[PDB]
Amino acid sequence: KEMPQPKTFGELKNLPLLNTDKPVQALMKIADELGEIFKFEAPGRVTRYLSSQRLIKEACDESRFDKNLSQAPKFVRDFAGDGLFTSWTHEKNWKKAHNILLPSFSQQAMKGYHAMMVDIAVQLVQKWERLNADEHIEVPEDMTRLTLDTIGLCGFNYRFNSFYRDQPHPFITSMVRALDEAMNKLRRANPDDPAYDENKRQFQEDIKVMNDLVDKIIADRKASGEQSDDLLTHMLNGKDPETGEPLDDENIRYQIITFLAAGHEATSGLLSFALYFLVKNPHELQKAAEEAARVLVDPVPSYKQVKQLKYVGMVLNEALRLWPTAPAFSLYAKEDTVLGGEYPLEKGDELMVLIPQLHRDKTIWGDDVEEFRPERFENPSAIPQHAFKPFGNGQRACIGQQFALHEATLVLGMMLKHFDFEDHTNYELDIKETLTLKPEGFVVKAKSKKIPL
Ligand code: HEM
Ligand SMILES: NCCc1c[nH]c2ccc(O)cc12
Ligand SMILES: [Mg+2]
Repeated sequence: KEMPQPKTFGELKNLPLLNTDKPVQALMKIADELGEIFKFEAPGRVTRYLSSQRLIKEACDESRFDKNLSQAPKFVRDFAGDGLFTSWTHEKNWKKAHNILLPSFSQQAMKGYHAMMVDIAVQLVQKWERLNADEHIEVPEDMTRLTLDTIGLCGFNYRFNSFYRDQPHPFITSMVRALDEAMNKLRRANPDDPAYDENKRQFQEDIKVMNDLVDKIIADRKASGEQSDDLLTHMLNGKDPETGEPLDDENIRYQIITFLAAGHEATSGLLSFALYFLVKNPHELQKAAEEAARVLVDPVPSYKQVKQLKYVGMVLNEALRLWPTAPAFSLYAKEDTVLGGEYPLEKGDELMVLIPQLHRDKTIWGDDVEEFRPERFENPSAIPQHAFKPFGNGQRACIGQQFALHEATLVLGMMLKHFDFEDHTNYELDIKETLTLKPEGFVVKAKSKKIPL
């Protein structure tokens, strides 16, 4: 076919379509209107947005397509360097670091991070137990406090002490502002305007704040010789089985900045959406709370108890199906190739997988795609290959997936064990877009079940 394309803006082509606070949500509406594929042009560039399982299962063939770094990740590369997320597959440091790090991210490795994840989860539950009668919880704010502190603790045994603050640790402040600079740089008139030189000055300082802290922690760890249960230990001790080389100190720094920058926000938004869906769906909240109570029988949850929260696991997947918090990923064609038997591609052509649309493909999931039904995930095996990709694809898939889901299942499990929730404001979903998705303004009241930690 000749591909559908959304409205244009003279020489700017489709570009001003992404000049909005909600670009992915804009793209979903365009996908609904145009179908499983549309072209998108900007000055100097072109990509094609894929929304069907039919086409995306082809895009996910690693023999034909590789990971593309799109403009946002290209700018995040300014501070995360050749860390795993912002490396190209063909860069030596990508495969090196992937080989070294994969065993530290396995489901088995979650046993060793568990105690540290509990440490922060306990701080979350204690915070809520200590709220007064007419106070409420700011959900994405508390989730992001928890996930930042959890990754800091497991990543490099550093305590950001986010539950002790209204203004985050200076590293967090600089990171979130660096992520913001990378995102705002996408929408800029003439990016070289002298009104942005402050933004530039600020970005360079934020990079410095981040490298100085992480470089110093690596330095102190090497000097102390201490062996902890964190990823920094694993990285200073590890050797690539392939090259036989260890990561160098710079690369280790970039990995740590990556884990923090890439991991915190999608995990925090997953938890937020999942609590949003349960408060809007009381029969499913009861099924999840009933499991938490039947399963988490000890003052603090064990790793094996977390693995047993099946229904919580299914809630988390259904939240990821509706609102995958890292909503898109980009590929390039390794060679000329014909997509779907219909769309000829040239070597280097880019594709964008629009994950929220994939997950609403009625031919896969049925007609009820907007409904929240954890039971869709009751059996792992019934879901067709490439139909559910909130963690992307293949060897460039999320190395943090077992970590995110262990973290999310543990904390959602404890939250449902410890409190009844009330959607006291009848909150209207408002999805804010940064690098990730979250429900902005989502607030609840919790009433303690008065169960000891
Ligand atoms: C629910 C939470 C998460 C979601 C939805 C998510 C999603 C994703 C997706 C879609 C990608 C592929 C990006 C691409 O193709 O360009 C990815 C890659 C990656 N993720 Fe996650 N992620 C999450 C949590 C985490 C956490 C907790 C960590 C680390 C602690 C993490 C670390 C990374 C890294 C390093 C990569 C790059 C992997 C590579 O290419 O070798 N993520 N993630
Ligand atoms: N681990 C995921 C880092 C991340 C944050 N936001 C995202 C948006 C798209 C994507 O492919 C990836 C991301
Ligand atoms: Mg229902």
